[PDB]
Amino acid sequence: MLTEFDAGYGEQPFRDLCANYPGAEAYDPHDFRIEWGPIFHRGRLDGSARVLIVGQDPAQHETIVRRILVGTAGRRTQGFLAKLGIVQSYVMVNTFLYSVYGQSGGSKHKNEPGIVDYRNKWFKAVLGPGNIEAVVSLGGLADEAWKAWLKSSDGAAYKTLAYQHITHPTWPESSAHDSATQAANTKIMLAKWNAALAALAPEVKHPDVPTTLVPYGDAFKPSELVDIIAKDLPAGLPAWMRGDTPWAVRQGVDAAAKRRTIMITIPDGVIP
Amino acid sequence: MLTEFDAGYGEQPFRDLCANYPGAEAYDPHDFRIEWGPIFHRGRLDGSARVLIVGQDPAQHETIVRRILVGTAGRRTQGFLAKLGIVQSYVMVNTFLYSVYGQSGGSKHKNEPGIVDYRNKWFKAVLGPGNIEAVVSLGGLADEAWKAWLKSSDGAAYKTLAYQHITHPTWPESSAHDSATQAANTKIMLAKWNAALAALAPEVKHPDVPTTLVPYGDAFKPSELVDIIAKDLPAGLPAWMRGDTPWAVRQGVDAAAKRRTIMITIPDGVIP
Repeated sequence: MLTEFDAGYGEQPFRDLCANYPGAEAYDPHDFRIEWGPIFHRGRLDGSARVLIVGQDPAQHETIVRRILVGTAGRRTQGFLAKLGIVQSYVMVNTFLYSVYGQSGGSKHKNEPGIVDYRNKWFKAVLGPGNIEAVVSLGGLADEAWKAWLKSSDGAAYKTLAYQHITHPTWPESSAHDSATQAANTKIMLAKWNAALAALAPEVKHPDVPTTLVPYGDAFKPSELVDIIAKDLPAGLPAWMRGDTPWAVRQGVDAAAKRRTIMITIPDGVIP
Repeated sequence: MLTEFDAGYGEQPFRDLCANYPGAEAYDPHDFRIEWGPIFHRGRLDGSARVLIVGQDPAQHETIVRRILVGTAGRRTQGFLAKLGIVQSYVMVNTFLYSVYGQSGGSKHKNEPGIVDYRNKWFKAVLGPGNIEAVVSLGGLADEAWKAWLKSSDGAAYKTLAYQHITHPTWPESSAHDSATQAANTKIMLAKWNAALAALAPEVKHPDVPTTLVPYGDAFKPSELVDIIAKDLPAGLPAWMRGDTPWAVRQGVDAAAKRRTIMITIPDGVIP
């Protein structure tokens, strides 16, 4: 009758990190959705993580769950991990604590010290135990964040750590509206994702499940879209929040109203 | 620049309690909003609590924050506690883990063993350390819950524990639609609240702030509506979620649609 949960941030160094987080002094309040509060991570903070995922920024689903990569990109990222035999032993951190507001380029502030220094504190904490055997970045700003970590004194010890940059999971859908272009761009993505898997598989020596690598084809198969596990979510969150159906969107009559609002709709079938 | 937060349920016995909580077998899925998952408590689980509040059930604000009594009733309860010199040293649990669905009362499934036995486990855990000096129940079902706890084997030790039943904080607005009657019933409520405070003040010997009792008038004063403290909210939740302006409602064209949806709207003034 047991349901697992992520108890979160009671242990040091994470407790102090969560109590002293950067606000408007580091993250521009127009260019970042700092209004929703920071979302810190997803996964293992007990030292059992074997793979580190560096993502870009949280969206509206993360804003309700209070953990990162729990939307469509997370489920695609989960399936990527499953092919390495990694089912629960991961930890995930984002480039930015808050959502980027606008396709106006999120690089504007990519080198702000308040942002970079705090993030590096999180890198140090999760890498500290020395149990991470591989690191994967999602998209370009993620790649630059990891490289900026490596140029720091504490990061220089990790230039040797197995690392792969892959294309951000929702790139096909952000690149185009048309279905035909989306599928072609998906095919391109999965080819690149397969190359990362080939480089990473020999390097993931401690899988949760010993698994022989099955490369992606041209499109995502449903088995390659894996729900976020119960162990990653705060106590008491319902199972549909870690299901396969979208359930949160931003909505408003104009830009200002849309920015102020999140809509949650429980998937059909949960309520009898 | 430090912001306190509630790390939650990492310690035993609360860890096992939250991993093994009652679902549909105890809480009827039509008569309870089990679809949102359980909301367990608000306040101190480290044993430093001096006052226990027993409430009735969570609503849509509690459903987002994942702690109880964070709406209007919560801000009125905080002010009641403040008049005893209690600012953070409280613990709060509800009669039911889930919202009662329907005006057809909470009274219908109140004797469900699955419901009562699990709640009694929470009473046992928070009272365990032995530092609670006073108990306040909000409304009748809470009152029945506390008394039924006392008749249990583990509850019998607490019959001498100072106890007051008080009118549930949102009774005035629930009793009538009109301004004059709501005001008349508010005046009636606060006189009874004054009576409980007088009985409780001598028994709260370790207040957070040593305080001489100042009674309610006829209406709530703005000083008596106290924002929930940051230390009660999960890491990273923005300050407006613990402010004085409502920010969540259920929305739908009919009952079934309204049951499936919660709308969150950030208060005006937070975003520049």
